[PDB]
Amino acid sequence: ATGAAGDFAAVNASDAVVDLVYALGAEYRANASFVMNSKTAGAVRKMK
Amino acid sequence: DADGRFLWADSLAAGEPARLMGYPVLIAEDMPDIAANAYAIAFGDFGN
Repeated sequence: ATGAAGDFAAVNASDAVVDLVYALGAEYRANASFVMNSKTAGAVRKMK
Repeated sequence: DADGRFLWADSLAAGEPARLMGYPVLIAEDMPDIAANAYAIAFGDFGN
């Protein structure tokens, strides 16, 4: 889960993306990848 | 840091520096996670 129910976490976003990376397990991170749509990568890129 | 950017693995691209303050990192999935009185990180020379 991220936090707030509408969008990324309000206080510290990009914390919900990094624990996603570390929730998957070590053997599957050798070749893993994110899957988003265009407008979600926009919401990720707006994180400042 | 205080500015809100990452200390370890400077940017949101290219994570896992493979050095925690100059020393290797072993991701042993059997240590406790962050609890109230947990010991989640152990640093030491386990060769001795």
